[PDB]
Amino acid sequence: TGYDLSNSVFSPDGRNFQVEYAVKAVENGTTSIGIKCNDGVVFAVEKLITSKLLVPQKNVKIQVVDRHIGCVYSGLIPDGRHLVNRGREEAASFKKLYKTPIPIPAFADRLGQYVQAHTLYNSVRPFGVSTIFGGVDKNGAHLYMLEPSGSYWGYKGAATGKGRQSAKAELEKLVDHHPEGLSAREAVKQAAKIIYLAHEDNKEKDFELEISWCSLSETNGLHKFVKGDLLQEAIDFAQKEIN
Amino acid sequence: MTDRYSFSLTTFSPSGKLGQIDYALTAVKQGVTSLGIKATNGVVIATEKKSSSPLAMSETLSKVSLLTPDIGAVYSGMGPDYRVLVDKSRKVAHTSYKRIYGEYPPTKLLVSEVAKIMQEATQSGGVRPFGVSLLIAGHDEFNGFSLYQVDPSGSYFPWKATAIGKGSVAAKTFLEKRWNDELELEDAIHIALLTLKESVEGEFNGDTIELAIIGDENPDLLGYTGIPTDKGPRFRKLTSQEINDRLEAL
Amino acid sequence: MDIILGIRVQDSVILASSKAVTRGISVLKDSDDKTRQLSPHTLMSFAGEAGDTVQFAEYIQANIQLYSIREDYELSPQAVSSFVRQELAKSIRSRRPYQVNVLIGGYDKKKNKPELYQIDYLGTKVELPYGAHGYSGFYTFSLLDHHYRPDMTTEEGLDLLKLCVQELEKRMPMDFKGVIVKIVDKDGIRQVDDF
Amino acid sequence: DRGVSTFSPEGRLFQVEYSLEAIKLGSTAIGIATKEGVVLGVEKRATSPLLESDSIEKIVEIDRHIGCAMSGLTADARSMIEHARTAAVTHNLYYDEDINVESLTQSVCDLALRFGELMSRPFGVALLIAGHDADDGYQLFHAEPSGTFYRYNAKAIGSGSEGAQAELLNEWHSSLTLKEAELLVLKILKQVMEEKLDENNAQLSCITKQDGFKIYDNEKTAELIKELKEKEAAE
Amino acid sequence: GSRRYDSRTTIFSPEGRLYQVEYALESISHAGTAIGIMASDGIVLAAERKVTSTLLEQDTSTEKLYKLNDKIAVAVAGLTADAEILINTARIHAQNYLKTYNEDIPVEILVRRLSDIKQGYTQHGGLRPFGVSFIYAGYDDRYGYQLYTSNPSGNYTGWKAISVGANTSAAQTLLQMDYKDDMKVDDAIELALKTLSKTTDSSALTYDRLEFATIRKGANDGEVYQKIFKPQEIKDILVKTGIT
Amino acid sequence: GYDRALSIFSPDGHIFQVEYALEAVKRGTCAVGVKGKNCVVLGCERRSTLKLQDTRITPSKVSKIDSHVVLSFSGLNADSRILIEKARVEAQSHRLTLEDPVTVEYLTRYVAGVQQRYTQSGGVRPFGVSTLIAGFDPRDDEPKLYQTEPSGIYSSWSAQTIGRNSKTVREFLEKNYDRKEPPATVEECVKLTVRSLLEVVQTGAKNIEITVVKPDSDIVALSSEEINQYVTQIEQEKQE
Amino acid sequence: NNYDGDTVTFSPTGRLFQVEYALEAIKQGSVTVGLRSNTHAVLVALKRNADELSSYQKKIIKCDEHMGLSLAGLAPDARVLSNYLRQQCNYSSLVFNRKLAVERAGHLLCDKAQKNTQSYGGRPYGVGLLIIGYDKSGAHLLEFQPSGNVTELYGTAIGARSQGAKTYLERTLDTFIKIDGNPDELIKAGVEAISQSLRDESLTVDNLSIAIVGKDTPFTIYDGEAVAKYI
Amino acid sequence: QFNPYGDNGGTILGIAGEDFAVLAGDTRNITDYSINSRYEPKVFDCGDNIVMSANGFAADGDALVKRFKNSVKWYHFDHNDKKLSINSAARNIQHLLYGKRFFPYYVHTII
Amino acid sequence: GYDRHITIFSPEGRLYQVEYAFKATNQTNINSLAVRGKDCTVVISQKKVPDKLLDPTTVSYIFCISRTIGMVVNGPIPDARNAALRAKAEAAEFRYKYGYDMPCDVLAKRMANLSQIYTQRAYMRPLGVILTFVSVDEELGPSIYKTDPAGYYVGYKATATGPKQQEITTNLENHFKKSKIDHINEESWEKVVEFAITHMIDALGTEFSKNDLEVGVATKDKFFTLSAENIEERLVAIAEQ
Ligand SMILES: [Mg+2]
Repeated sequence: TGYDLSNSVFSPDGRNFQVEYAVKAVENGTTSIGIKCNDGVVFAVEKLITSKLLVPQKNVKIQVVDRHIGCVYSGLIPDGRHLVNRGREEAASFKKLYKTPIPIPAFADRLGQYVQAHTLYNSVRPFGVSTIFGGVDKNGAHLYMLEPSGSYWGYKGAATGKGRQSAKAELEKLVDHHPEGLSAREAVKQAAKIIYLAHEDNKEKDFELEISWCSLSETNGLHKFVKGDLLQEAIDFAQKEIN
Repeated sequence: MTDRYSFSLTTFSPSGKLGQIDYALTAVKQGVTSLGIKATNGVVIATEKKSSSPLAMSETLSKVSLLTPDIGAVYSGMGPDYRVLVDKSRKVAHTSYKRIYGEYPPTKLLVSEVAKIMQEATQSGGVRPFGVSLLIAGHDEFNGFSLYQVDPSGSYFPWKATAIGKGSVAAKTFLEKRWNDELELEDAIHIALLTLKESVEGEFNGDTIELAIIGDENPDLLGYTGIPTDKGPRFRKLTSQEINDRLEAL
Repeated sequence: MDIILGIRVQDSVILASSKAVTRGISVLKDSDDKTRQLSPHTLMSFAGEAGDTVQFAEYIQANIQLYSIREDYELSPQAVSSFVRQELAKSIRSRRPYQVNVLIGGYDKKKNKPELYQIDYLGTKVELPYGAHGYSGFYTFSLLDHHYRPDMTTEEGLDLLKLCVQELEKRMPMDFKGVIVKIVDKDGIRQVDDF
Repeated sequence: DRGVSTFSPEGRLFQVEYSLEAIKLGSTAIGIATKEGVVLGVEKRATSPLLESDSIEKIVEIDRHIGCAMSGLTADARSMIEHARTAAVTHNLYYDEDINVESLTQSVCDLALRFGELMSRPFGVALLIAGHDADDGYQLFHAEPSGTFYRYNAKAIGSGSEGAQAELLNEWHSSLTLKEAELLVLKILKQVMEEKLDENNAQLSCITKQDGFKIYDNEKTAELIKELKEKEAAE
Repeated sequence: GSRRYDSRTTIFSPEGRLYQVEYALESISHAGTAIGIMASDGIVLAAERKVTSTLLEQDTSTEKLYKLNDKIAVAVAGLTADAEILINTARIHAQNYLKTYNEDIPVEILVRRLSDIKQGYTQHGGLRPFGVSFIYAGYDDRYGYQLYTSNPSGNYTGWKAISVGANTSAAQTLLQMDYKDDMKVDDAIELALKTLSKTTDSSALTYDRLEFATIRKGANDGEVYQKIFKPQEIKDILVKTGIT
Repeated sequence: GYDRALSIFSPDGHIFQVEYALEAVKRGTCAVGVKGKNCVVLGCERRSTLKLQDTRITPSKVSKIDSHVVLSFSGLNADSRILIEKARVEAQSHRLTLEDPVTVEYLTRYVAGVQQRYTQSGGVRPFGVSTLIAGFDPRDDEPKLYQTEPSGIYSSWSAQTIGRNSKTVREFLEKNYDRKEPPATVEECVKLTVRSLLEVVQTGAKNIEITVVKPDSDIVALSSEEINQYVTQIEQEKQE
Repeated sequence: NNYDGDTVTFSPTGRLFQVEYALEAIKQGSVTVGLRSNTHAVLVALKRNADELSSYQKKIIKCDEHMGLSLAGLAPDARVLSNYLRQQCNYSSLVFNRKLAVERAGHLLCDKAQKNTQSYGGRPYGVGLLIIGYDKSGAHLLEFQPSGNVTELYGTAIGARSQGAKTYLERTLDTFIKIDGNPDELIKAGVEAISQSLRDESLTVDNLSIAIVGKDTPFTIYDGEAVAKYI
Repeated sequence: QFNPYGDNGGTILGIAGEDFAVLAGDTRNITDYSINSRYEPKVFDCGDNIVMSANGFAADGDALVKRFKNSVKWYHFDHNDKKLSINSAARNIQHLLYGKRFFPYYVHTII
Repeated sequence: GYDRHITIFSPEGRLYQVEYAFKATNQTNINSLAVRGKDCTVVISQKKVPDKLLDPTTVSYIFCISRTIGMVVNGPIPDARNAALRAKAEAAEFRYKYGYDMPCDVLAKRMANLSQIYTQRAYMRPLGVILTFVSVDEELGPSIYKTDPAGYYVGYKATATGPKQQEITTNLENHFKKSKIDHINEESWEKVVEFAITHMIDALGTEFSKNDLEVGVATKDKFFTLSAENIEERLVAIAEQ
């Protein structure tokens, strides 16, 4: 034994235990999700209200990269911010050299390679976050989810955090019941419901819902936060479904 | 990141042993047998092509490698370590000699350079020693024909004939009985084939045996004519057919 | 600075160096000693660009004194001259070269022989019976070529040196304010206080 | 082994806490601040009688208006003093004025936590920095290897510190004269020292606005010791 | 991180010894014996090759005696590969000195330089020391014939006669017994071979198990000659001295 | 580069690498320094375990740093060379920039500073060496004797000893050296230095080295016979 | 246990112990309170002395005319982080002629602290910070943890016994948020909040430290007889 | 070839009274024969009761004033809000100017 | 026992971290196969999409390294993509420096050398992947070259990689023992793909739908991957005889 004391060490199984321990920090975090719709993507996250002293709507969790990509994550929040900062550098250099905004699959690999690099040495620690991200490019909508190992795939729907099992089941129903697809406005409503349903794993404290979206028709392919009436409408739809 | 292993990974133990070098020699002991014999008019180096799978094309894996036109090398131990050492040996023959003196290095000095590289992997920070022993055969104008062994420590010794790897102890005894100072190159090849048969289990033919010589200049392998002083390489790898012809007179 | 002369006789080396320091319009000093003792039996005189001369001489002095302490041994005049040459040869391909010419007068205690070395700022070294830098040789060498003998005494060397200085004082346009003369022999280095 | 910059479960840096133990083994140093000046005193503690005690230099000038006393691994103090002197002189060069005592102290304390895997370990010495400036008058600071510095009306460091500090607790008041402070340092040093206090194994110094930092002669201190003996015998 | 795997090669023990230096000296005690003897008219270097084979090409082989320049040679005891690294550095230093001063490097200055390199590996860098002990045989016009030794600590000392490698305790006692100050080279040749013959772990001392060298002013007039003995020449001197 | 912190504090506030460096000094051959009224004498022990030594060429224990200052030591011999070289370079550097040779105190302060630096720099171990530095300041006739140790602390001494069995010879010096009246002549100072080593040395043959330093760069090492005459006279007075 | 030797090692449950130990240093520190209305933001800090001869350690540091913080934990680490904030505020003013937003200042502190939690050789910061400020979006209060987590709040407290002050602010939330255009009453609420964390000792004239920033109020620190009015 | 310097004209005047001081300057900014601005302030309040003007090349002038204002700010941070005296400000400005000795601020400064 | 944590020798002369990297190679539970035709080189690999929430078009272990070279990977996707990016960069740099397309065997050697370095240098870990490079080389013709975490590489007539490599290997061995030639004697690549799929079905004993497989084909001057509908056409032809 001792194989789990140092990053980048293969165990006799062929496993990197330090990466597996980073996953535990992710599983301890709040629930975040992503839904791929007809012409875009929707992101939503659970924000635990630890105290009344928290200013509502101020501690924003979802982050924009460039102007067309949204990122949300569960686990160690600072680690997620570090990853998004790198992502913003990657996107800037891509656009600098190639002019066009970075495609989503291209952006996915940039984050992937960077996270994977933090599994190669014992002088660094793996990322304690799973990141759900995506947006709209020239080939349409793309949704990705990236793990501490550096592993990522494309998704129809994605979920991570403490209430991921509940969320996944809800996402799987939507895929089955809508083979033709889901509209952007429908996806916002559904995203609100799923976070509310996933909040049962974090039922002790009450929470605040935060939603964002990129859609070709609804936001011109730019990342925007869901605010005001459209947010309230989604909260009402969600509250109606849990009762 | 940064390489933060700036300290030695090979150190002296209380008994005065350098553990990592001893363990590297143990890896060499597990390796497939290779040998070398020096004749009056040439040198021969040989080994078994232990194919990992019959679907594998063992001709694409070269255990016997040309270092310079007059110098060749074979190994026992870890193949990948050997391959990178061959790359470094080929380059250092140019950078530290041919680009300075306009000619290829003599065998003993190229051996000295390879030895230095292997020594440094035994003292430098954050590295392990090379897990190979090399046999280097060559010719040069002023020293004539020569054969050298290089070990993981970086130590090297000249031999009349020797063997390394799996069945080296038995092979060296076999060579002691047969070797004399009047051997012609064909006699040395014959003795090499006889010696190598003892350590080989399965098939023993031109396709499973790799054999090369340092002998006469080969003007047919030079690739050009017109310069009298340039007469071609002395290193030549024997073909599958050439080996089989000498296995009938075995 | 200006005039530096050297002559190797039977048993000693004599170095003569001008006393004037001129900064353009005015003569700022008339008693300047353009020499440094490198070791008990080795003396170096110098001339060239202002500042660089003293900086180079003191740098050499420090290095030879360091060697003397480390080994408890005095380097031969030949060895010191080779060290100085290399430093100047290194300097000539630097970002800003030392613009300094030197004479090295030493008595070799092993061979019991005086030795005079002439080195210019490029690192051009020659061993000579007599030497100079700048225009000094143009006025003095014809006298030295005539009168010089290898078996001359120190007193005869000083007399031949006086004749050289007199010719310089006659035909040179610049007033170099006389010379300080120093003798290097088996007993070490001493200054002739009346010249 | 373990990192040099490692936290303990209590939230303290192991190496910093261990260096504080080295300072406890050091010879005693005492400082007392008054409205007439600040006094600095030290125990020399020679290891042998053949050691010439006037070569023991545990009180040091940083500038004309700032002095300093040390306790612990005194060799470690040399680079700290060098930095302090450089900082004091550099500020005068940049600003044509004296540097504030607090600012000088802060500059020294910035070096403290510059260790890791920069220097390989914290300093094993504590400093009493005393001085005067126009803004805050006479001041005494205690600079630790943690990077923390406290201002004090009076302070003792080294092996006899907690016994001395309790004594300083009772004796200090805001109306002390310079002469009263001198005797008080001598009295408390005499209390905590192993050997009998005299002018050769103890040293006094002060900083005043008029005369600046001054290390006392052995003849001057000898008189103050005789004055102390007589006034203690007076009741 | 990486600290976990660091052996810390440059630390004191509680007794104030350098672990790695001590262990390197233990390694050297198993190496073939090398002996140096200084006489009034020259120096002898004799050394034993380690358990050889009949198929080893002796006439082109060198593991013990190395030329540093025309005036200085070394006998090696320890890791041969480590020795060649230092030997090449010493050869360069000698040439650097010759280029700078236009005089051959004095023996001690070369010895001090190599010894300082060894010292550095014991104080900084975190690398293992060189497992090598040298005997330096040389001549210069200041001190004449000189013998020095250096070991992995970087400490060096001067000697009239000295041994390194295996059985140095036994060898040094034998040398201390028969050595005299007015001794000559031909006598020193005999002493060196007799000492090796008694201290060797082999059954008998033969030409194929030896390396031999002399530094003589037996060079025509006011100069010095180095002679690395050939296999046949070692065979002859063994017969002359009556060992075979 | 190798950055590992080798010298660190322990829970009891000790730096073991520095303390273990002192143990290397304890193992080294004995060195002693005594200052008279107009001189300083440095005595050194030579262990007689090594005969067949060539004494002409073997590194001597006392080293000139400049023409007016000397340095002796106890501990690792190889380590001492690095300190001696640095001290010699600094001595010439001082002459070059200040146009005056180093004071004995300045040279001591420099060497002690180097030793301290090697106790809180990454990737290095402390010097296993203590030094005795003696001489006379330029244009000064007052004798100077200083001591340094691995930690980097230094101080001035009327008389001092370092190395193996230094506890014994310090005992001797503490009862035999009077401060009110130091050895008035060279003879008296050398005699007291040889006497102090005879408490520890063994045979008074080639085991004792003596170096006398007088004002104005007057430094000389005594020969075997000269020292042997002191050894003879001391024991003939002792037979009583 | 086996996983607390350095900051580069996760535990089997995904915890970072060196960061948690750094968090523990804050809990040992002296109590400090932060609270705000819509016009002003206030810091209140209980200063700690070594003994009766010593001074009381300063707790509040000014970063700009419109921003500053209070500390709890390792004071030298607060000096490093506050220096960094001073520089960043300064870069914003010099390059963009723009006062640094308090929210953006929190993001910068988070990222600086994060780098010390993912690399070998370094250590986490051992201090907690309460940042107040007034920018283009009004009054703000931030809480910084050396884990990297920065949070915007109406009110909070950190240090030893900070839970008492935090509960009081949670009750008073609806009252003190409405204290607009009255600096004295907002400070009173802060002094009353920090009083819920005192035991054995009370607020004296050299014990108490108060800072305020607002609409037409530069960041100013009150110490000594300037806080006697609030005792 | 690129010329990194220019001339923006302008004239400034400082006079010290017994218990007061004035620093005056015209508000015209020019290049060659053209007027850039009829009102471009050139004399600045730098805090701590100090006024400053760096006349000549306006880019260098603005840069210097900006850096001095910054130096006043950091003097307060580093030295417990101590007032920067006029003599201390003067010595500080010398170092700001001499820092670019070999690529100078092309201005004539008065405080 | 720190000789098991970093790449230094054990007392038996073994490198345990290298051996454990070979074990990580089978973590995906996917088998791949490569064969050579007259004019082409075909590589097939199992495709498993266990989650319904996944976009199946993004799940792939076959990579287009250059126009001529394809690469299939056996091992975790992060290490796979690490190797893929590096191989692409190396191939592009080669063309820029030396003026011709990097050969398949030369790229294999280069990646094998990089892998060797990770087995000798302590700070770098081995990648837990086996890399099979395929092309139709302009000099050597159809080519299969495979690299592993030990830094070993060799050319192949055909090859197989994964948990059930032995079953596939023996099946291929038996076919080439019959035919007595080093390749599939077939004109079109379509039929060579059909051969590859058929012999994988025989060896594993499992049937495949269009979504269960992943196919890469190398011809002269291009490497390409087949779509699900192209694979379906292949499966139909296999079933109809
Ligand atoms: Mg590795």
